[PDB]
Amino acid sequence: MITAADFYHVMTAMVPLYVAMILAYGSVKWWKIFTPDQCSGINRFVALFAVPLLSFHFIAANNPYAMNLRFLAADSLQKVIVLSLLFLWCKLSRNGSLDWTITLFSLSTLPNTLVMGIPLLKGMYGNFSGDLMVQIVVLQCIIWYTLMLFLFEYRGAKLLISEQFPDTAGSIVSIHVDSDIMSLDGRQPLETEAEIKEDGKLHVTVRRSNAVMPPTSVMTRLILIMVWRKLIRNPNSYSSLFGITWSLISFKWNIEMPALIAKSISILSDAGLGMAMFSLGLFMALNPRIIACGNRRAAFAAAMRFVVGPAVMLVASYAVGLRGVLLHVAIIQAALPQGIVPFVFAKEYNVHPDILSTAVIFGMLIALPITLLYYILLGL
Amino acid sequence: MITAADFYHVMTAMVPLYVAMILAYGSVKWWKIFTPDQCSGINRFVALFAVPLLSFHFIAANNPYAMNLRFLAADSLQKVIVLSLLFLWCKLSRNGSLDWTITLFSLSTLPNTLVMGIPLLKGMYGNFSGDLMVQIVVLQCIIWYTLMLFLFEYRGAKLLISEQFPDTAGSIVSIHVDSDIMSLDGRQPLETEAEIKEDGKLHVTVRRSNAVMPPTSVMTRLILIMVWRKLIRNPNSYSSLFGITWSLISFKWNIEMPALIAKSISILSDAGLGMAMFSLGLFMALNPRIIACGNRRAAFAAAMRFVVGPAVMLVASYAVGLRGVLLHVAIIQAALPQGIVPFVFAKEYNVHPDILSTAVIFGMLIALPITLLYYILLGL
Amino acid sequence: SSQVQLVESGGGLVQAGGSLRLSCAASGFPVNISWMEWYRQVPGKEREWVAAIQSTGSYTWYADSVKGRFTISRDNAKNTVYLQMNSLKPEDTAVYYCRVKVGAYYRGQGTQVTVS
Amino acid sequence: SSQVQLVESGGGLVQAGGSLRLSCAASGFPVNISWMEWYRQVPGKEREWVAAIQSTGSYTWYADSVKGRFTISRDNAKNTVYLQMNSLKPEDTAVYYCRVKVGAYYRGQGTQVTVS
Repeated sequence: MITAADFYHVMTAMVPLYVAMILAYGSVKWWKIFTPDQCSGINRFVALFAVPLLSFHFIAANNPYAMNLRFLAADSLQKVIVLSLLFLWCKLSRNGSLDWTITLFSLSTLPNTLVMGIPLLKGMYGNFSGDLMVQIVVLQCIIWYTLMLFLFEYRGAKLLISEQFPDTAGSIVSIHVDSDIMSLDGRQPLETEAEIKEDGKLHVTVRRSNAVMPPTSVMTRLILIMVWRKLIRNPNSYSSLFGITWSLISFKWNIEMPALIAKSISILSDAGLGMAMFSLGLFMALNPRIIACGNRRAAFAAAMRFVVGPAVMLVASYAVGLRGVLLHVAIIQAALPQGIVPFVFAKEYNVHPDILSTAVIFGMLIALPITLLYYILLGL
Repeated sequence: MITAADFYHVMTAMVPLYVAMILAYGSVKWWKIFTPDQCSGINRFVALFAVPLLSFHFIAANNPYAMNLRFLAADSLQKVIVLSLLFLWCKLSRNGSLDWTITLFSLSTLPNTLVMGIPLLKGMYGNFSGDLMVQIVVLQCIIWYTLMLFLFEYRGAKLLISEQFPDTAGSIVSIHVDSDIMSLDGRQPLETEAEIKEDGKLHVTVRRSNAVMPPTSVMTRLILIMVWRKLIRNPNSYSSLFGITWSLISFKWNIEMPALIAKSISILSDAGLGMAMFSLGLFMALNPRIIACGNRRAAFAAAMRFVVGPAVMLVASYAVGLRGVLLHVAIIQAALPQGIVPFVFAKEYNVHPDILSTAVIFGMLIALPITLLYYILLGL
Repeated sequence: SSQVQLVESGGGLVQAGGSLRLSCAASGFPVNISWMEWYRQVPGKEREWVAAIQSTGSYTWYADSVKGRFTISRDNAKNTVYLQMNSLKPEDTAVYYCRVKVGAYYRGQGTQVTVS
Repeated sequence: SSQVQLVESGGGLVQAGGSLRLSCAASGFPVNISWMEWYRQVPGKEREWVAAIQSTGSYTWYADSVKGRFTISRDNAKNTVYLQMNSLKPEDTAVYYCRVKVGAYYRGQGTQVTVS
């Protein structure tokens, strides 16, 4: 159990991550090295080059034929218990919305396992425990972050039709979107247009301007078009596509990647862990305050993450049948701080961009004294 | 000798470096990912954080009590034969200047050994040959790049006094420079002022404005003040100070650096090799042409480096007494392309900023077919 | 709802240098705001807009080539506007159809605009 | 060269509300360009400039507080300028010394500017 020898292995893994962040926060706030237009070029390098190449490195060295299917089915059961109690609020009550059910699912069930999670668990329980964290990253990239593009695109395509077709929208038979438009929130004018056919059935065409509900076979084609257009423009979907594809070929016929290719990838992916933390300290220096939303809600964004998160996974991991040390890994990976990728979605689409801003930043600062309190209490 | 097995070890070390550069050149020139004000924030991160931490990693793991003193005295003899034939031109002829003797010493004798030199030689001759290249980096950082601050500061402090005191400068007894001014080239107004004492001896004071030669005991205090002020504002002098200081303590009493400190440094210095090459491709996309100075001089900047460089070290390394394989290492480290640090000095002080621009960029592209031609001919 | 309907009339083959009278009889709507338009369509691309009988008749944005020559009526109780052309030039064989705004632009297709 | 020299004269303790006559007799120079100045120096910091007898007398930049009250002469053959004060205010106990320009500003120190 907890000797003082383990407390030094945990600090060797985590103190390097805060040193990279406070030199970035110091650089803009205290010593003014970077202009705010120069910070925008460092965040754009990390988001497009360093982090997509870091997750290719982890996914392509995973063995998909030896995954731990009992550990990995207790994490899929967490996000069904959560997402099914948010369906029973939106339907029995009158004050439930759809903006709040996207926020309360991402503040409960989506932690930061790629950057903080793999170094932390591997220093606490060994090298098997940092291989279980790669298998969770495979499921977040390929399943759970694609159900949250379906929810943001359905939320945007309903604020357009119900706003411009308030008394007529039951007769729309086809919706066509022009290829110049990617996202149909309010950024462009979005001149929509209807063609009345011979029966009285409308034929909607969304154009970009210059200077009841529709049937469920019509809304389901509008969304699949627009989910597709934002999924090929995303760097983190090629990192997941080619990572799983190489991993199925390598571990069946025992093919190693050659040394020209494995060093061409590793020259930029070694820059990935250190500048993912450097870029997160440039974010907290460009916000006006750290607690950005107010004290009433910052105490609510940190109680969904560190209390409701690891309590709905104690129920899910005991029903499947995990015991011993795998139960202790699974309750400590749920108390990690808030991930970064849900913070990118809430900034683009403006759905609480401040509650998800003070959960990434203020969650990193208080996450260690809270993941160390579970580890001294589980191994009691 | 040269089997096809060695040709694959050389390509494994160098093809990763060009992949990181052509994705940066492609990003601004072909696909427009980075604004020119966003490229300025990536070059400033590499110049202040990544590259000073990369050379601390190499210098602090050097053993200063087991240096190769015969190999390291044949490199100090190269830069005496070169620098003494540039003294006999400046003095016998009338068309020799001091602007040309700073350019012709840095285009002959200062290659790029930190970024390209240590991976290349270590893939060609083994692990001892990449340890000899660290000992040369120690001498460039601590000796030869400090004699070239003395020459730029003497060149600037002579274009001020001879221009404003053309008929009187033999009577100056003291020169004082105000602490607001760092470099006395033309950037600020530089109001100079003289105090006539009781004998007729002037007492010069350089102020910053709003809205014959002096005796050699006076010019030698003006320069040492101003060499000092640009040496404490430089990140690459703390990398060399603390690197050599730890290295003398570690290798005498056999003290290893602890694991908290060695991983706090290594989180940003792993980003150093890959983004030193990414930042050099952003430079070649912001210049208008690659061959920036014209074809008459670009053929002269590439003949001083790849012909006169390795021919004045064949003479220096045969007189000291190197033979065999150390003679082959020492003629292949002189044919490396132009270093980056002399390109920073020529841009600040404007002394041929284009001949040293088309030797860093166009030298990287043609340096492999030229260091591979020496290796197939030396091991013949 | 009653199957919201647009009907258009006034097409024909006439001689160059005459006058035509188009119509746009809207029916079966919610509260209709006046932004009713007309625009041309050749078989080629890059179409252009013609007239406007917008909010209260304060400004009627005409095209640059037909400035001060087209009379556009309005009758809010009848809910039908008229596009009266005058001195028909031969380059008027496009397709003219109205674009009434009830928040989203509705239109039809049915005209026979041609001239010799 | 002959040991280039500046001499200054005209200092004294006088009564407030009079007139004084300073001088700046330059000697032993190359070709002297006229940018000759005068400025004040209290024992405190943040000094300010007073007069100018610059290139050809087209514009003489005076201070904001002594506009149109100080007479400044010029004699290029004699190479000596005069600063004539009028209606001496009591806040004139600073140090006045000239700043002739031959490319680099030369000056001396020797005055006794004070007033009651």
